[PDB]
Amino acid sequence: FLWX
Amino acid sequence: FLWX
Amino acid sequence: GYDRHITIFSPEGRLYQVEYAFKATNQTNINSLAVRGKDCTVVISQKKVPDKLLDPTTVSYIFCISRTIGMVVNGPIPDARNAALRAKAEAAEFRYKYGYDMPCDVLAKRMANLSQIYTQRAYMRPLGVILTFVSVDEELGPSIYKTDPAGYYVGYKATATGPKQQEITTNLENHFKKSKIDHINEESWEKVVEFAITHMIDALGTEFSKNDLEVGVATKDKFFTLSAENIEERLVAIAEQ
Amino acid sequence: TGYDLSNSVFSPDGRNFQVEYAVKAVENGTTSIGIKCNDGVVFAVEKLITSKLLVPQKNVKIQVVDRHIGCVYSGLIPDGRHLVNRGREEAASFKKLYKTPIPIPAFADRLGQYVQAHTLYNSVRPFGVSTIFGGVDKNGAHLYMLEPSGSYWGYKGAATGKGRQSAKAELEKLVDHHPEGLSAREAVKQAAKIIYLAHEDNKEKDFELEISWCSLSETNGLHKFVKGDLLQEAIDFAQKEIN
Amino acid sequence: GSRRYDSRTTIFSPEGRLYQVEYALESISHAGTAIGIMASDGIVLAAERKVTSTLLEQDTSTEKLYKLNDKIAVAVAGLTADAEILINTARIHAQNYLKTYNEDIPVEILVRRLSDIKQGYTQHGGLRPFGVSFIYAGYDDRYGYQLYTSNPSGNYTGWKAISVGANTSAAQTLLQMDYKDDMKVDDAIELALKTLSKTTDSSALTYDRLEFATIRKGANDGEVYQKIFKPQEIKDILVKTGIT
Amino acid sequence: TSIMAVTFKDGVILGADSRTTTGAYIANRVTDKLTRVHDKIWCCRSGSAADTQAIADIVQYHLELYTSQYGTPSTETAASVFKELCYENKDNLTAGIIVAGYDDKNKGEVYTIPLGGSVHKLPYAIAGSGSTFIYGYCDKNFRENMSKEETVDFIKHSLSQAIKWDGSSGGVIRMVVLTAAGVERLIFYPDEYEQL
Amino acid sequence: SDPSSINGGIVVAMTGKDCVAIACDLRLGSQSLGVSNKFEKIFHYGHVFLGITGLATDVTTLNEMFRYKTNLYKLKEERAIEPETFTQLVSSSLYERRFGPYFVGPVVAGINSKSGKPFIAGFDLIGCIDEAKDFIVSGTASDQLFGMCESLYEPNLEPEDLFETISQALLNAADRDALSGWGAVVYIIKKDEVVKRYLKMRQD
Amino acid sequence: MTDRYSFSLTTFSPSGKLGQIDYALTAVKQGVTSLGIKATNGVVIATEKKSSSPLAMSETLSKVSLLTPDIGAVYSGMGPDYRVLVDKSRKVAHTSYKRIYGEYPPTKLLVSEVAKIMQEATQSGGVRPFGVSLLIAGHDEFNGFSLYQVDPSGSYFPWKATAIGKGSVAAKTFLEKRWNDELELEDAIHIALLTLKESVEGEFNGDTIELAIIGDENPDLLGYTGIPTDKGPRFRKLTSQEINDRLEAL
Amino acid sequence: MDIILGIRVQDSVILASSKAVTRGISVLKDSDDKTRQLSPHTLMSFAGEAGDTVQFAEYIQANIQLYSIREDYELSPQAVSSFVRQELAKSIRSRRPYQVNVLIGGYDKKKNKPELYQIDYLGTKVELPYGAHGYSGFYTFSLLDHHYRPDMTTEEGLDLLKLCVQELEKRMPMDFKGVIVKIVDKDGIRQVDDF
Amino acid sequence: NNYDGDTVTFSPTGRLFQVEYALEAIKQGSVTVGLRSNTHAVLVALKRNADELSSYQKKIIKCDEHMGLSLAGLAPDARVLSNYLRQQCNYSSLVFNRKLAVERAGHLLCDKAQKNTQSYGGRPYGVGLLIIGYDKSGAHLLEFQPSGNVTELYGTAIGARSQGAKTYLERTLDTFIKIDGNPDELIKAGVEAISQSLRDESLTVDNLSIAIVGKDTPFTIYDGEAVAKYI
Amino acid sequence: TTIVGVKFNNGVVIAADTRSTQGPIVADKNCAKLHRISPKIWCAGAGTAADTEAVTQLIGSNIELHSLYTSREPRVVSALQMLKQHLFKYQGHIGAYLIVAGVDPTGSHLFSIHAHGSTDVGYYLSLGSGSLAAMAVLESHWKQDLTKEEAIKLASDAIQAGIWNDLGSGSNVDVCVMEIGKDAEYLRNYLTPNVREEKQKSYKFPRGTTAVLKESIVNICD
Ligand SMILES: [Cl-]
Ligand SMILES: [Mg+2]
Ligand SMILES: [Mg+2]
Ligand SMILES: [Mg+2]
Ligand SMILES: [Mg+2]
Repeated sequence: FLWX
Repeated sequence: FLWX
Repeated sequence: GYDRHITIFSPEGRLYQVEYAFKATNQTNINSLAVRGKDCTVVISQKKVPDKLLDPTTVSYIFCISRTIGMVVNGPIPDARNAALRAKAEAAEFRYKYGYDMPCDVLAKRMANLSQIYTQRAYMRPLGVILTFVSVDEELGPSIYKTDPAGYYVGYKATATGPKQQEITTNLENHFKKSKIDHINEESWEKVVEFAITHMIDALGTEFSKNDLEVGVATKDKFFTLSAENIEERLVAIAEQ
Repeated sequence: TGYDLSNSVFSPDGRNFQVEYAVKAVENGTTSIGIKCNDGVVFAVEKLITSKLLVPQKNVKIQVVDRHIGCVYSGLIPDGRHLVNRGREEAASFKKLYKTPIPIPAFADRLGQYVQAHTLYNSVRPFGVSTIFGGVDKNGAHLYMLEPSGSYWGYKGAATGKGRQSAKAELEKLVDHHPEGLSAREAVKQAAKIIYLAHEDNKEKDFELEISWCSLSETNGLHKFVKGDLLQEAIDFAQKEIN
Repeated sequence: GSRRYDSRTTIFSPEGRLYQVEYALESISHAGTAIGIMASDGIVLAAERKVTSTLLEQDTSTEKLYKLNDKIAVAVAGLTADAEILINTARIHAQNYLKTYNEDIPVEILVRRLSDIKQGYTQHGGLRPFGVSFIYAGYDDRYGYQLYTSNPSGNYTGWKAISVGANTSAAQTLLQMDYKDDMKVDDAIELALKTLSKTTDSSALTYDRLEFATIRKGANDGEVYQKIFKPQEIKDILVKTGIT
Repeated sequence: TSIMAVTFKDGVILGADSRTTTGAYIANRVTDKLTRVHDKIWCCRSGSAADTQAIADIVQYHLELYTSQYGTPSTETAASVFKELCYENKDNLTAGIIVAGYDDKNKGEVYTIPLGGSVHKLPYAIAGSGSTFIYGYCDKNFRENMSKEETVDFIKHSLSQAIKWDGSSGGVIRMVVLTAAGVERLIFYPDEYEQL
Repeated sequence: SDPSSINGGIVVAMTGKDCVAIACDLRLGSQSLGVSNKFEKIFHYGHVFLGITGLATDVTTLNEMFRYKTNLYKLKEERAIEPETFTQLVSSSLYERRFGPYFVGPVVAGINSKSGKPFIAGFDLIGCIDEAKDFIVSGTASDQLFGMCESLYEPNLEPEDLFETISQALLNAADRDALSGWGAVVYIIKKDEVVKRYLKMRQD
Repeated sequence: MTDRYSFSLTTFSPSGKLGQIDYALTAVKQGVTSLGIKATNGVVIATEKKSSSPLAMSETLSKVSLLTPDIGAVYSGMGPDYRVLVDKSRKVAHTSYKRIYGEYPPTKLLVSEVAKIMQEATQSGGVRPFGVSLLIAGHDEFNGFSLYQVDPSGSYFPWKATAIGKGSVAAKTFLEKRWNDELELEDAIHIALLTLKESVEGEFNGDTIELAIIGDENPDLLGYTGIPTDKGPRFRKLTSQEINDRLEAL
Repeated sequence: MDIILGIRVQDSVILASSKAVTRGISVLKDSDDKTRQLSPHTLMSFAGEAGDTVQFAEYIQANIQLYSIREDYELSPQAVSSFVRQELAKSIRSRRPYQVNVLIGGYDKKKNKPELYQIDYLGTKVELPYGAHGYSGFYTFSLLDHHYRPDMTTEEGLDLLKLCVQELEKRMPMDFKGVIVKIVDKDGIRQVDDF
Repeated sequence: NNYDGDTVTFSPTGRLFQVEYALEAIKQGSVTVGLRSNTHAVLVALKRNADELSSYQKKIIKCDEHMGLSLAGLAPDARVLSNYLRQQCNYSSLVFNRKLAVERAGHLLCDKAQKNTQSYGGRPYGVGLLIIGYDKSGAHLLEFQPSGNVTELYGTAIGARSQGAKTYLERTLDTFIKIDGNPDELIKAGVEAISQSLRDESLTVDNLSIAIVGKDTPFTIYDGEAVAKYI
Repeated sequence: TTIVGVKFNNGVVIAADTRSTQGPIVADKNCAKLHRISPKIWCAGAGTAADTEAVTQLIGSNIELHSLYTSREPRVVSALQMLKQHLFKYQGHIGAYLIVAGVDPTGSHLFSIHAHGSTDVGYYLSLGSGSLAAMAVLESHWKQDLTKEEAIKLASDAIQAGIWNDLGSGSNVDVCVMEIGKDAEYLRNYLTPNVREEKQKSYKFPRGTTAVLKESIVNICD
């Protein structure tokens, strides 16, 4: 799960 | 299950 | 004889509704022509505006399908616009799903497969149109691929469509016998357009004003149509030679 | 033969006889015209007064789509209403997604593709109407005429119905005599005259004139009906020209 | 609309016959003859291939005789393509029954369900019936050896010996003449070939134009074996009986 | 994430950091968070990378199909398509998008679409976790009708502070300039912006 | 309420010189309660052997399912399915139920009739293939079996020696698990003969 | 609207003929000649490339199509019908086999799946039969090399050698004289070119002839190395040059 | 519902089923028959969730009765058990599974052998010489392990069953109001009226 | 001839014969008259009986408190269309707390009738309707035809010998339009109108059916002894 | 699991470890985590082993059909787009974390895909439990304009970092090199630095050690  |  | 009303085989193994759809092709009485340069593909079509009340800018049988692909239609405008909208939808979806611009020959095959279904399924009539697709494919280079109501399609060195197609075809055949090559050996698209118009004038035996022609040009990474002034500039060049 | 008994069947000519038969229903209908002007379009229609019992000004034939498009049609009136209902759904879904009101060319193809769809199957009947429509968008004024086949083009002037040849002849003269352009208020008066001249081909019953217009200067780019003083001024202009 | 082009495949004649069933049976009557003969100790399935060509691959071919499960086989007469649709359905129906009851499907139950599918195409759906007649040869522990036939009508009946396809009239007279109840498999093999030999439209009956199969209890102790005869095995059985 | 779009005299400029984090681990330190939906309509992505990518991909598809039929879409039209996806799927999306585009009629325009799926047209917009730290700075320093060099400095100084205080933001400062001239990509490295 | 450890049981497969062995316990219980001492977990479809541990209703269901599928395979292909192919069929079938799976630990064993190569494979519950030269283990005493196999096993054992190794591997693993044991079965599989032996083990 | 044609367009006539199948076979008869010859160590399938126009590029139109790495197909009759059958044939080889067994289907079973599609067009509502006969050449480990014909009815037969379309009657008679059970693949290619010359009228060269083989594995055509079991496709389309080489020693 | 036992002997299968139907702190009935005859030589006892038990039993009974009429033939006990197991195996992955556990006692007329099948609500089938469901097993299995012999008569089987019921009445917490006993043999199904 | 098999087929002259045959069913139907002033709108219907033992087919249907129609042709089709109007009138009330405009009522009937004339399988409605109502723009009278054509009129008549009443109303137009705040006098003008369409038969007590709607009058139907006043 | 991708001047290289685990137990001591989407497009997978295998084979099958339909060699961006649209549809319920690499007419490409359907671009990437050990090595030694032999060394070194330092990774190093204008070379067990030492003892039992109750011949034939 990647965030920005 | 199997994990790699 | 209801074998002539729907797309089922006649005793002699023919589909009459496909054959009659082909005759609907020439109902507009317009001749198209496509040729390939080194860097470009040029398509030209006759533009006949008989009614004086018509807005001539809105009278067009050339369509911008994608940024790269252009399409000219020989047949009635309703079926032409039917085919154009579907081709645009198919080219947009292809890019979304597969992450690269739909090739000219792949779109042609897709539209041909759709045309084939109308010849096998009874409830759908064939479209009375011949679709000429043009682009500068990033793999195959300058490309001409043509579709008909039968669901047939093939690539072309050059091609012509309409009532006086045979005269234009033999005119182009004779040139490629002489030149001994698969294309117009020319640097600029401007001169490939001049070639296309010159050889249509010779075949049809008629002269053209700026409002008698409609020109589409495919280069790398864009296809665009020429305005009346773009064509007029081009006609002046031919005349002065 | 029997090629004309079913819709979407090609004759050996390459023709769809059922569409050509639908055109006969259009030719039978009352006269309707469209005039493109400087900064907009003007629509006018002939309303045959069958009886004294018809309430004047209360059988409106011209229909609005969104707020900026006008539609008028000749032939089977219900078929026209069905086409406008579709147009209103197309214009609503366009505005919903793209925010901007639907451009006239975009709108024209939405009707075009729909009418064309009714020539693809033997389970549906072609539309028994030629539809004259248009309005004002970001790119300026557009006038269109749509036929049972799904064929449509942009027009300087458009006419359909029983008095189409009379109206076309009168439209061609305006195009020749005003190359720089016709003003919105002028087009309204000319529209009145052309309906009165086209009424000669339908002169048994006397009629009721109905005019509408979209103009960037006069109606602020919105579709409005011509009523009251401006309507009576246009009727008087037309009455003077026939005499 | 589309009403104009509807054949109406599922209607009665004024006489009370189903046109499309009658015409499908007329179709099957031109197909290669298939014979089934049931003996006390096995069943024979014989079938004549439709006018063979000399360049047809004979050994890796299956036109007439198909296997439904280890205990049931069918002989086909009519459209091969139509038959293969019904065979794949039958094969699945057999495995569905085995999965549910942990027992091999009784022959009649499989035949009824396949016949019920054909019946459907004659009563509803507005489609053409399957141009196929079957001879079912099978064994189960209830009735033992069983021969059945089904036809496009979806009607099925049981037999001691039966023919389908071409020259059934002539074939059924010859079987009715020489059949008896205490017959052995080896005798039934001979009858089957002698019948085809006389009813054939060909000049002489040869190994390359025949498909042949037996369902015996000729395995080792109280178990059934299916034998789909190889080209060389048909050539041997044709010499042994003295037809060539 | 730290993203912003600023309108100026000649058009609009998009700015973003390059850091993508899962927990406290930097998964990608050279992320391109400025994405093309049309030739001169771009967007800034903050929130779920998966969600913002999926949305951006669909919009690019819609505007390509729009262009085929009705020619070049307005920046407002692009923002409307973004809003439609974000609003109608608000229950399954974590996406804060800034839409920025250059028309020739309308010039530079900036639309911000927060979590709700609401649309807000602004002279400039800031978004992402890093934005909280530069509300004060950006409000005090932003002027309308700035020059290109002024707007590049304003974005560089702003994102420099956002990056300094936000752990979630860092790496290089990417910028995309939208003017009549065309599309220009700019990059600025830590060794420059850190010591501003 | 852990589906994989309600009924209990184990399967182990090993490779030898031109032979394979597959073995399983016979226990079926309901947690603490032992119910059946005859519940075999090894089935065969032609010359391909399948052992299944886990929830017993799924062991039964999958056996009935693969019998169904191998029967249709044989009718259409006109030949018996091979171990490598069957392995792929098991994997396809299990992953078909990816978001509602069969609570099983299957183990394929057999000799390819064409190449004569010994083959064994294991699967997870979602259908991931675990191919191995040496041995595959499955069930409630998988840890124990892994420990026994990894120490006892050596390559290229003769059928009679391989029998002793797999038997001692299963027995000693089963005796350290509460939910496994209550009898055992060992299949010794050569190219064209298969011996099935019932082991004597402690009945607690 | 909607497909109101939910009834068969192919029905039995009083004579027992299925009209639309008979007429579909008539359309195949009109089609250009294609043939197939089975050798001991391979199969050859060949056809004339009837060019619609000399401006057309006959390389773009492929009459001989790869279905799987070890199976090829050629036709006589209506090309468009052939094209969509190849698309459906390639997909069904995946969905109904490879995605289940992790290997490509054997020739007979893929042929059976194609036959099923063509049979359905014979019985399903509101469709005409396919106006093509296919020749499908293929290899698989357990059956070896095989050649099949598939007719509009959905019927298929295995062949040692055969021809379909225009001059099939004469071509079949020619193949009967030349075919033996000891033919090597090179001998079968030689006979295929001799047979095809009889039916072809105009130009006879590598640019007007389309010819492919099902032969040895081609590691060079695989596209990768490192997996010993993967040895590459048995289907290979002969080049315009490779055909012209064999036309000199004709 | 609670106590259902089964004992397969030489020539018959014996099913004992508790008579109590309890809801809350009230024994509503003390004469309940927790069994249905599926066919003349096949009997199924059932125990589990209220409503589900009878609804499942009667549904199976209807399907076996339908098969018997259609084929004019009685399905083997093995065949019926396989059918019942598959229905429960389907049930467990349904929206609302049947929470019913069953014993199927039958006499196979073709084999001339009694057969007892124990099937839980998951669809776990086993053939047994003796079976039980719920807490009953925890007492009866060890008792039958000891006293059971495979060649016993029906009368010996009933005495072995009395020994089980006595042990359950002694050590079980709940009053199950005795059992209804039924014998399945070559002559079909009959009920022991005095137990 | 060859072009009257279904509604989806145009004739070579551009006619829909199935729609024209549906129109014919109205002419066979019993006469009904509609007329209005500025304050009130009136329906007068000649009801038809099978014989002297039978009841008289009810011609007038209420749609809302402020709207209702009379029918001529297939009564079951009138029931379908009247039921549709009741729902549209009811939808307008519940959702918008708004009485449905008599003009919109017409537009909705038009669009419903049209869909049956362009689709395969369906058939045109075999009934004509006269819709009266009082809304926010005063009194209204509509004439519905199953072609889809809806027309707003001061007065009209449909059914057998309707031309007699329609000619009378065309003459009387100037008189009856100004009968404002007088229900009884507007009905009398309607009863005198329908009398011009009578042959051999005269208006009796169980024969005549009158309905009225107006400014301070909900849509109410008069039958039996209530209409004896107007004979 | 430890998988890396490294870009070099004329192509891309991907490497992976060979350890499969259920909890703390090692199920497969030599497992192949390198998958073929197409001949010149290779995939390395971490996360749910079944999910990475299934998603790889599905897109691989669809890419082959697409390649045949378009008469064109497949592109990495096509495999990437089809994967990320499929993974996004299932909202992360398919636990496939992939490094996609390959060569096509467009050039050489290296991407990573996460289970939720996010994609990344890079010259060097690492995924799996040993990614942090691998990425440490990549960040230390990676430079622009790597040669083939340098990229293989860097990639295998990054995997080794995982093998030794990460408990989830171990055994051997599989490598696949995709170079432009050349066939992709799959180097199965490129390094085997974890060979089991000779056992102290043979546990081969005396024949008859196991007690047997019954023997019987099984019938495998018809
Ligand atoms: Cl397609
Ligand atoms: Mg058709
Ligand atoms: Mg930071
Ligand atoms: Mg133990
Ligand atoms: Mg114990």
